[PDB]
Amino acid sequence: TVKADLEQKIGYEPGDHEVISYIMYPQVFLDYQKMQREFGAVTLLDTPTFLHGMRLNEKIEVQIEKGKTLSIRLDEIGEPDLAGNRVLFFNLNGQ
Amino acid sequence: TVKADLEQKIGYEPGDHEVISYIMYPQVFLDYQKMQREFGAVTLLDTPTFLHGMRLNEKIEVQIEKGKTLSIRLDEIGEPDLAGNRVLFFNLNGQ
Amino acid sequence: KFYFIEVNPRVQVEHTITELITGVDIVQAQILIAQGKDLHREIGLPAQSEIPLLGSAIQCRITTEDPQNGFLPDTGKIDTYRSPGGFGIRLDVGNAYAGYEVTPYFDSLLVKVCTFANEFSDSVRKMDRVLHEFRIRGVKTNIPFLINVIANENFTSGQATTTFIDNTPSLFNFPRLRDRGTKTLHYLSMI
Amino acid sequence: HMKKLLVANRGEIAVRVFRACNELGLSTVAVYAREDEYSVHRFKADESYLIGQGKKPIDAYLDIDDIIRVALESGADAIHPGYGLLSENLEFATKVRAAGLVFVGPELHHLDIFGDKIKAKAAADEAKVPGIPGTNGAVDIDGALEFAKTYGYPVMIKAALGGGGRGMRVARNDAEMHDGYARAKSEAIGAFGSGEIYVEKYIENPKHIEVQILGDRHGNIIHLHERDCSVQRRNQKVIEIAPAVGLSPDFRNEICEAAVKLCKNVGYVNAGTVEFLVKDDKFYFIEVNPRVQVEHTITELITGVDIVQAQILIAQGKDLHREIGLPAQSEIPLLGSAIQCRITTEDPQNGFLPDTGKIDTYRSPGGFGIRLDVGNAYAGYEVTPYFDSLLVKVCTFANEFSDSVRKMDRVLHEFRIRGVKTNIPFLINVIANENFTSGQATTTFIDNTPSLFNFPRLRDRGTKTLHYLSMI
Ligand SMILES: CC(=O)SCCNC(=O)CCNC(=O)[C@H](O)C(C)(C)COP(=O)(O)OP(=O)(O)OC[C@H]1O[C@@H](n2cnc3c(N)ncnc32)[C@H](O)[C@@H]1OP(=O)(O)O
Ligand SMILES: CC(=O)SCCNC(=O)CCNC(=O)[C@H](O)C(C)(C)COP(=O)(O)OP(=O)(O)OC[C@H]1O[C@@H](n2cnc3c(N)ncnc32)[C@H](O)[C@@H]1OP(=O)(O)O
Ligand SMILES: Nc1ncnc2c1ncn2[C@@H]1O[C@H](COP(=O)(O)OP(=O)(O)O)[C@@H](O)[C@H]1O
Ligand SMILES: [Mg+2]
Repeated sequence: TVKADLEQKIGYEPGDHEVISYIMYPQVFLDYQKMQREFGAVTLLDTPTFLHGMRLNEKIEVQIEKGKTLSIRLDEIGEPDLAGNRVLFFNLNGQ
Repeated sequence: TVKADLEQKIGYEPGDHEVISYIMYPQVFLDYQKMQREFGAVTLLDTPTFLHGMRLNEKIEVQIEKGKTLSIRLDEIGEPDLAGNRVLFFNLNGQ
Repeated sequence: KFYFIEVNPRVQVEHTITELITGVDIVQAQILIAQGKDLHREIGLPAQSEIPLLGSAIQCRITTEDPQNGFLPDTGKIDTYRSPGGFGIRLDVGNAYAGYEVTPYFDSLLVKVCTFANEFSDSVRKMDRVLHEFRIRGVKTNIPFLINVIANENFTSGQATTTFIDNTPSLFNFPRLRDRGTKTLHYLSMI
Repeated sequence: HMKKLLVANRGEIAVRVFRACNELGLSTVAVYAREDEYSVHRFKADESYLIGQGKKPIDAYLDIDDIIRVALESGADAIHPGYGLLSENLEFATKVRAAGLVFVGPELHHLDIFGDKIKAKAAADEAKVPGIPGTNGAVDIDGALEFAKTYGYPVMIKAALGGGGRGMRVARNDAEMHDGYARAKSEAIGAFGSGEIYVEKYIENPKHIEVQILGDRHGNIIHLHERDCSVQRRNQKVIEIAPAVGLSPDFRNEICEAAVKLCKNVGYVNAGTVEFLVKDDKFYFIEVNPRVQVEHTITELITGVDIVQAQILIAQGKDLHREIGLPAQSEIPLLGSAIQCRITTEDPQNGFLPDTGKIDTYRSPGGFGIRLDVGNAYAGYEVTPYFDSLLVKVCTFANEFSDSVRKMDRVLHEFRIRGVKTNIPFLINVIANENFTSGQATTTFIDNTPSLFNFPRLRDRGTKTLHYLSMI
């Protein structure tokens, strides 16, 4: 019953570890799943990058899996507009 | 001989008006030709744009020819780097 | 047996695959016919029995219709555009580039891609390759649906009918895409 | 048995092999130097690995041991060398086949026979295919002078391991023959170690014809017609066309037959190119390139045959006509004509020197009859002086050669690369020329046409307007 409910809540069929962690920490697991869907596996970032983001002109390399390494460089931080949004000028994988 | 020397100095065969203006103002005409080679026909810009450049998030339209209008938007002015260069993030013709 | 329905008195969107399998520039011939030129004398097309059949071709139209949203046309800012190339690939791009703001005013088309080859199976393989190689981020596309349709055995046999999509619910199962560059950039920007 | 392939190359050829591998359902592994970290081919593969750490980037791409180490740790079943780096290298292929990995290339005996020009000429003589009347081996300077005496000028000095016209010099008199021999010697020790200079008879305005050869493990060897690469500057190919529209079909058939029977005599496998020198209805063998060529795209366009896919499938041991599905030699179709142009960073107003800098504008054409094999030319790409000058290969194909010329002129005008200089105005001048349009261009056509180097002034009003706006 819990596993079917969780497969409804998260977008896939959970493992036994996911089911058991959803039992103990239901809202914490669901918030973790939402953050996984939004920001992805932030566990792969290095800790200074994890806690502080990026500086201007910094180059970081994030190995997301074996053989794949994201080359990320922050070129410019835009001024905030009237809607409160900033445009950040990244150079992801050369582009 | 003045026309041949001007054809040497500027990269094309000059007209009679160009030759006669080179005779009266030699250095001034050559500086004007250098600025034409570098900045182009800046006479097509409107006067506030000609004198003050471009504001952030400003959209201007420059008609360089009949049927050709340049859509120019300044999106972001970058911070100067160690060589004193700034990167200006333009949107020219949608790109 | 066959039945007439209607005649489109204009060039079609899918004229590209016709000119790929025949070699005959349809739009160029359209303009030359509007110039009053003769089809076989001035334009230079051969006779009917000499019109070539250079293999097979497939046109896929990549649009902003989100198949996980009832094929509604998505709008928004395109932040990533990578187009494939190589042997057997033809691109007729509309307004699909990085930074283009997709408006709800016009048609949802982003880019027409055509794959052509000597064999139909090679055309199918090339179209699967270019649908995976295509990268459009910032707006949803119909690319997962096209990948599903290309994968289907009813399509690849050539025996698809006009009821094939409506009677195959397995076309609407879409694998989860990681999209790890976008999420990493989003987290970096947030922090 | 193959499930994963490594490409020991870079640029557009790596992307081409990646696309062929994805069409064939195989996994792709890229390698890249540190200075090539922003290359497109790195991000077009399933796995990418840094190679040659600390070396120069060209030397990093020649790091044989590192490439096999990456291929072994990545679980790649095979290595495709592409062209230009280790495709013709006997040592690399020997180590690859010794490591248990499939080498996507010809056999080792093919490599060391066709690698050296005098041994390839000996093999062609054994296949009785006629070649240029030249020395029977690497003669000395005095023997070169003796050959200049008995057979008479004009002669041409050529090294037995020269590439890209490096070890090749020309001679008109005795003193210039000495100078050319010394310069070829210096270029041979400098870049290839051993100097094995021979001397060949110089032909006045020849036509450079290349025949594409596909051969499998079973012994079936076919030719995918021929390519006319006569349009050259300083003996470097500029524009290649296919087929030879300036030659009669029967003469082209004779050239193709000589090429396939040479490859049959040597028992050739995988893709290969046989270079022929054509002068008033006779042909001379020069070299066999034991690799896929840059201009294979126009051959694929005029034949419909995927050369890289067939290369991988031959490396799988598949039959040419049963498993790959290629038809018989008489059934190989000729789907019109095609033209290849290589858009590079060479500045024709600067002596064709490779320009470097940041590309700030890139627009690529599309539509009917247009094929793009882009390298690293996107907007924001910083062109480095480390690698070759190529930006984007573009091929235009049509039923008629005139329509191919018109499409390629449209393409060269539609292309927009700003920030670095390109050879596009030179290509426009060559395309507009009536000798190229007729197809009777020779190897001396560019060097004897000074009007190709007259370039109209381009306004470039967007760049100048943006520059003035930034200034103010
Ligand atoms: C679709 C086809 O078949 S393409 C064949 C020709 N290619 C074209 O692009 C046609 C449009 N014309 C042009 O782009 C140029 O005027 C050319 C190619 C004829 C001349 O090139 P240049 O001298 O170097 O640039 P030019 O000074 O004339 O124009 C300046 C800018 O106005 C742009 N422009 C060109 N046409 C228009 C237009 N109708 N409206 C607004 N801007 C335009 C140009 O793209 C150019 O911007 P860019 O730096 O990104 O290239
Ligand atoms: C040349 C051809 O034939 S391409 C055919 C399709 N195959 C490929 O593209 C191989 C490269 N792999 C990918 O691009 C993706 O991983 C896909 C298409 C397989 C999966 O799609 P997604 O889930 O949405 O992206 P994914 O999470 O896996 O990867 C995240 C980023 O790492 C990039 N990336 C992919 N491969 C590499 C690599 N070897 N090194 C560094 N970055 C890479 C992806 O391009 C992606 O960036 P993007 O937003 O611009 O698209
Ligand atoms: N003996 C000769 N006489 C006249 N032209 C020649 C002769 N040998 C070569 N050429 C021309 O010079 C070019 C040599 O290039 P090539 O030797 O094929 O380069 P690479 O050594 O890199 O393969 C050929 O395209 C050919 O047209
Ligand atoms: Mg050669």
